[PDB]
Amino acid sequence: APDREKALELAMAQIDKNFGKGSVMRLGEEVRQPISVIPTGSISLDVALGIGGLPRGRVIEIYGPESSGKTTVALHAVANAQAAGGIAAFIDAEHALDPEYAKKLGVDTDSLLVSQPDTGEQALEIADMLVRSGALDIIVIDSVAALVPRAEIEGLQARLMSQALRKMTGALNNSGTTAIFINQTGGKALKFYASVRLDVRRIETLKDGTDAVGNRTRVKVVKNKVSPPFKQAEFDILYGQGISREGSLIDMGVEHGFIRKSGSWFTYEGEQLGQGKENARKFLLENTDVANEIEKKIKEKLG
Ligand SMILES: Nc1ncnc2c1ncn2[C@@H]1O[C@H](COP(=O)(O)OP(=O)(O)O)[C@@H](O)[C@H]1O
Repeated sequence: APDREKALELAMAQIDKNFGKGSVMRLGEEVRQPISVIPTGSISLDVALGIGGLPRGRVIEIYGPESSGKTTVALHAVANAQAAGGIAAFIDAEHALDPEYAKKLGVDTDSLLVSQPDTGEQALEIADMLVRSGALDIIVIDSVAALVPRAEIEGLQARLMSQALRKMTGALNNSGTTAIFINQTGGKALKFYASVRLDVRRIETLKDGTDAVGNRTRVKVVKNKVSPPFKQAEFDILYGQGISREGSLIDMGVEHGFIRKSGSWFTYEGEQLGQGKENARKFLLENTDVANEIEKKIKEKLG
């Protein structure tokens, strides 16, 4: 009975040694637990990431059809690792950032390092030597696609990446700076260097009695080298306001039973919150105490 597995692990064990950590996993393991991670503003996605947030030191890829949430998740990423001392750098190539928004989310823009490169090449160096300073915690490159090499501006892209990614995946691992890339093209590279790959797509248009409060987004963790992959999460994005914390709690809060649905009436053990997800949201919105409790308990029911 044991000889079988008693060898799988001897093997499986040397596999890690020779190649890494998450080289060979059990989609069922609760395994590991690092003390470095950046929340993403979605408890739903954090437990989905398996480590409660984006691993620091790794390269992260977040792709999906336009207007489905990538950058929103990224700005929060920033918001967090920034509220926690470290600073973030944003290498712009799309030229479509809205600070008033990045701000609401929680970014301290006035102290955010933005760079508007000219070549896709110049961009990866500014991003390279910048990460080497060992100062940035998180850096985000907006659009793996908008990174044209000098030639085209004056095949070579997926090389530009290949090149840059090797020379850059290195430092990152020393530096400890986690890096984010937004996609929709030069793939291959990133599709491998990535330690984590999030697939973000929009599932519904959040109706709010009126016409719309936001969008229900779904993320699928297609690649996870820091824990088991394939787990997925969904959350809401309120038009110009961001990933609804609270709303993320109702859902997580009932899919774990700390919140009961007695027929559209969300109740938190005994006492009611409201009637209609958006109403209970409201309750949670203006009730931080109770809120933090669910989060707290939700957070203790998992890790
Ligand atoms: N400045 C803004 N004002 C209002 N809503 C915004 C703003 N920026 C982003 N959003 C919301 O984010 C959604 C798309 O996410 P981002 O805008 O994250 O796109 P990606 O999904 O990054 O293209 C939009 O449909 C919208 O609901």
